[PDB]
Amino acid sequence: FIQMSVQRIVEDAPPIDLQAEAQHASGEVEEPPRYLLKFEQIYLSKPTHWERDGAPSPMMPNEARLRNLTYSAPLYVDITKTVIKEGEEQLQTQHQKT
Amino acid sequence: FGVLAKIVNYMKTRHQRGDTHPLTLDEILDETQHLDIGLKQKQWLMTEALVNNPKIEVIDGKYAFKPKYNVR
Amino acid sequence: TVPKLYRSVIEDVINDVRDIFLDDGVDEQVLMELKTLWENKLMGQVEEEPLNSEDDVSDEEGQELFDTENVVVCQYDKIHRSKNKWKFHLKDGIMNLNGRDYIFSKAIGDAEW
Amino acid sequence: TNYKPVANHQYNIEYERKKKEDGKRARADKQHVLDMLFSAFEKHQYYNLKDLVDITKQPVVYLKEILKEIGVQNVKGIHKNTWELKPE
Amino acid sequence: SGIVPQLQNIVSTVNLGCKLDLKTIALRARNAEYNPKRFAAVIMRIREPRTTALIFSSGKMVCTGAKSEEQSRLAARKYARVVQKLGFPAKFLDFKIQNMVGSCDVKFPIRLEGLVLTHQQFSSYEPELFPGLIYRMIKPRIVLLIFVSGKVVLTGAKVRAEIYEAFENIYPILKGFRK
Amino acid sequence: LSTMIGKGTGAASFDEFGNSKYQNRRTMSSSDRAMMNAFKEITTMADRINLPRNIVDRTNNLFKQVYEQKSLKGRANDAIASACLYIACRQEGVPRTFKEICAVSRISKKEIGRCFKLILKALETSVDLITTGDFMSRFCSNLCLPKQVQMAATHIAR
Amino acid sequence: LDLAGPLLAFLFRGMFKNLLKEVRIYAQKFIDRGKDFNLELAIKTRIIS
Amino acid sequence: AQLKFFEQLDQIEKQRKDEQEREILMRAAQLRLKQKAKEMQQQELAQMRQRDANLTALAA
Amino acid sequence: MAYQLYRNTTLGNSLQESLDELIQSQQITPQLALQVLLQFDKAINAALAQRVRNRVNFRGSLNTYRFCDNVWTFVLNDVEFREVTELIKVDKVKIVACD
Repeated sequence: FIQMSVQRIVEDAPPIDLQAEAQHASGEVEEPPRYLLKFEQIYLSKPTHWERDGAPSPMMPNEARLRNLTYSAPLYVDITKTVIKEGEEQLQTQHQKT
Repeated sequence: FGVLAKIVNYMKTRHQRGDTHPLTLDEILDETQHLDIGLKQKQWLMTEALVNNPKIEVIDGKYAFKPKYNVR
Repeated sequence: TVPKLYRSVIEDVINDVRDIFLDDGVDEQVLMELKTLWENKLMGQVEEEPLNSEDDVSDEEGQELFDTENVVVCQYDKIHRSKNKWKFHLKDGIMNLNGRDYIFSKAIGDAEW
Repeated sequence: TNYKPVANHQYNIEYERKKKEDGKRARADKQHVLDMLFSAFEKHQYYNLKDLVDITKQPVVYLKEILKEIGVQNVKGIHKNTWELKPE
Repeated sequence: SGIVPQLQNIVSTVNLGCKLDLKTIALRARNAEYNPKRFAAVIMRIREPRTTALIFSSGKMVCTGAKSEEQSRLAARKYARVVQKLGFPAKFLDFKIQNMVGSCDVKFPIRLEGLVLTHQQFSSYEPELFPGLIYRMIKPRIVLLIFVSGKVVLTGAKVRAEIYEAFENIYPILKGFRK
Repeated sequence: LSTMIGKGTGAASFDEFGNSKYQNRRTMSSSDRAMMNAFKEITTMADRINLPRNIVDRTNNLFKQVYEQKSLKGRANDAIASACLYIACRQEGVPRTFKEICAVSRISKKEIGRCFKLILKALETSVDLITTGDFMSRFCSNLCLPKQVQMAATHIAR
Repeated sequence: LDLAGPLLAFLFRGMFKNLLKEVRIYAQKFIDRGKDFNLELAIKTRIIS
Repeated sequence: AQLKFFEQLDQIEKQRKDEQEREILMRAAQLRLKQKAKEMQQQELAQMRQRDANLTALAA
Repeated sequence: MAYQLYRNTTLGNSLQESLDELIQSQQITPQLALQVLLQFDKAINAALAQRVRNRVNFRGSLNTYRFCDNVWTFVLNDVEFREVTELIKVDKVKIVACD
């Protein structure tokens, strides 16, 4: 599951395509920008518990049993965002380990 | 055509004056700061189209008596 | 330099007015005559309502009436002022200083009030 | 690195800069606004108030007052009750 | 205490009693500016009193920048006279000082932490938002900006007596927290 | 004091063109819907920085008090929620910087601070002044510094 | 026999689809306004967990 | 003047040919109608653009 | 119906005087003269925007300023127009700006 299925589920999902609804009522020759998001390269951290202070710390299983915590691990995905504003330039910013 | 609706508003204020008299288009166009050229002719084609639906009454002869109910 | 820019402007102006001269039906000789003439011409008060208690609280207004001194006409992109000083990002424009004309693209100015 | 502390989000500062540069729409004189409205109506017969505000570039209250002076709202099967720029 | 605050800015509002044409005023006045897209009033400045006034079409004017009450009244009268010279029936009606700002120094560093601890009901110290402590005095409705360097700025006063009284009230308190 | 209806079975539930549940259920009032949306936003913001549920509940109570008090009715909801979250963190003894709250809220730092002042005035309460030791644990852990380094930094700042 | 892996894969399929749906909605609002939405804010972390 | 009337009739033939010689190009991929529509759109801009001229002359 | 800035300069004044002479001679109609002025304004704006690539500087003191309809009317005194190639001194200047 973790090694293959999670990554394959992330990759199988179609890229998100978004555009404005003829904003500004101008000539509107594809003027509304197109935003494209593609998820990639899922990362999992070791099980971690964040305290009331907000300081991350490893979560041992027995501590989870005693304090009624849930044994879970953070899940991170790289996301690539492309902006197409029909300005003849497309910018593909990348967000790492979201 | 928009200037035409503006002329309609002008004659509406003319009714508001109460001095409504049989008029024509040239004097209104002059007093509203507009000229008399073939533009007046195309806008007069539009104006006759208006005379086909002039709920604000614009007749050709002695005219402009808009209000369907009008006594004073 | 500036005269050469002026000649280029002449060419642009004549080219730009040719189409209007065709649209209005006027003969083209008008443009030639215009260029010839243009070149030749160039080369305890409790009751405080009365404000008359103060006088000579203004300055001479004839400067703006005269306008004979040097004049700069341009376009402004940014104009900032911080409590004493006026700052000027004036873009491309023209200047008339001592009759001689100056041409510029970026103009930066600092003045005091 | 996620959710790093930022004083203000980048998109918000860009939007605020654009809005500040544009400024608020100014209340122009009645004559010019009326002339622009009449030309707009000349384009074709029916206008919605939102796009009419965009066309006129006037405050919504002032434009609504001027439009109530001459134009009239008609309830219609297009989508909804909209303004009519014909004075009658 | 031996220290008296000195006024740095005074805000006064006066009604001219007549409607005005902002565009005409902008075109004809000397130092006036009018940007209806930016602000709905006309901003004018006079150097001799060293003040700035905002003039509205309703006939009400606000004068700021004056260091003294007399300077504020004289500047407001000068602005009204300038508008009157432009042909309008400008008058001088219900002139009033809406706000006064004063500044001073206590000449010693202050422990704002102890001050906010002692007067938490009136104090507000947030270094993230603003390094100066904000004190809201009650008996005079004055807001005081107290700084670790000792500078104190008072605002919200209608009369100079309020400024002086507020400083007189705050000085022993600050003396109690001298660093 | 409400209920809601589902699809049920497949027969007369859907009618001429799929009427569904005769309707859509359409429940409640704005004085509760706005508070509900604010609670959802608060939970989202807290989970963004892994805040504990007790701080979330304190934020919810603070927002309820502010919203019913109504001195901040003119301020946009999200700003009130963010300022309430900041105040709850301060009261619980684990303060987050205004920038840290802005990182997880769409509201800018300036608006968050203004709403924070207004909420303090409306509640007639106060928050203890932050100290350098409050942020040492989180800052050092996020920097992955050793415990001795964290102790040294805390001692140096104090 | 469906063990732990396939069952959790089914659930994660559903929840990741929901997460992308929420990102779509949240970003569409801001795009209509013309603001350049932040991806980190769009992601609702609570959904999957 | 009679010759100028004949030239105007020739310009009318030239506009008909241009409008119809391609009311056909559009079909192969109403030209006059499109031109009229384009002319209608400018009117609003022209005046919004134009009265600024009147105030700028007053300003300067 | 344009920006209409350079009309009140040497170039615009010469063009206007020439148009006045032709109008006196009946060679051109006033509508044609106005059209010529409009076309000149367009051409001059484009020419200054495109063919000018020099950066200038100036300093001084300000005595008056005005703003209306996006039109600045600054009035400076004792201005020093400094350029890398030359320096010019002027006792008074009026800067009219638009956008």
